[PDB]
Amino acid sequence: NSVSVDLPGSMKVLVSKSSNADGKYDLIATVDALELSGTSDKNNGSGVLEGVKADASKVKLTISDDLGQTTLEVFKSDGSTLVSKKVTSKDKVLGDVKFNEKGEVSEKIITRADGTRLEYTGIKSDGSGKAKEVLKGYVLEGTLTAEKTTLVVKEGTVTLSKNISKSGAVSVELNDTDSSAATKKTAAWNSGTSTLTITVNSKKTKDLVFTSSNTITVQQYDSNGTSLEGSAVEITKLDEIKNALK
Repeated sequence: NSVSVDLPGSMKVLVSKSSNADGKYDLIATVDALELSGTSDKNNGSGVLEGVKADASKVKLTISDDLGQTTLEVFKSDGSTLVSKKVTSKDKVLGDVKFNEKGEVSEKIITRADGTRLEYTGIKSDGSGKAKEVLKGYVLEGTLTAEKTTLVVKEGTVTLSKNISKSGAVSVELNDTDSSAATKKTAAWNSGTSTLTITVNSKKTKDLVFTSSNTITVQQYDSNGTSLEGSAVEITKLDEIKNALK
């Protein structure tokens, strides 16, 4: 009969127990009440399945050879133009992409393995658009260009900018329009530790760490401005980032 195989993207495929005269395996999947079917030259669940939506949209599910990746695509009725593409990679990261009527990317939502998200919307032909980072407890808003995502938090005369390069590298900067050397914040970015050190009046005041866990922590310096004190506190809401910039 058939063997149920577990797939990335919360899907399952049934694969025939044995091959056919061409040596090929039959594949069957149900994706949100839509029946897909296909044939594969592998025996493990990998290969291509196809179906048709009630509105005649073509649907294709492609399972990579090692079962690490799935790609669920919807096309126009002639199968020529993409409508949407959902890719779950072997690190369980999800890419959810919408296309315009010309088959060009117009929206991309990336869901990280921890559930945080990058939301790119209104994407134009130059790769520019609106950007949103959805974190645990708060959201960061900004813009996308082909060079970088820039997310901005403003508090008083201070503007904090989180940059994510097109290659995924994070840098952070801080700009203050405050004129008084007594109150004005400046900041230095340490790329090796993903840490922004803020200074007021030639004394370090706090370290903002932008962690690999997609959180932000804040830790104060002692009143001298030289050593850290206490321990870093994880930001849980947008108000607490704002407080760090006061």
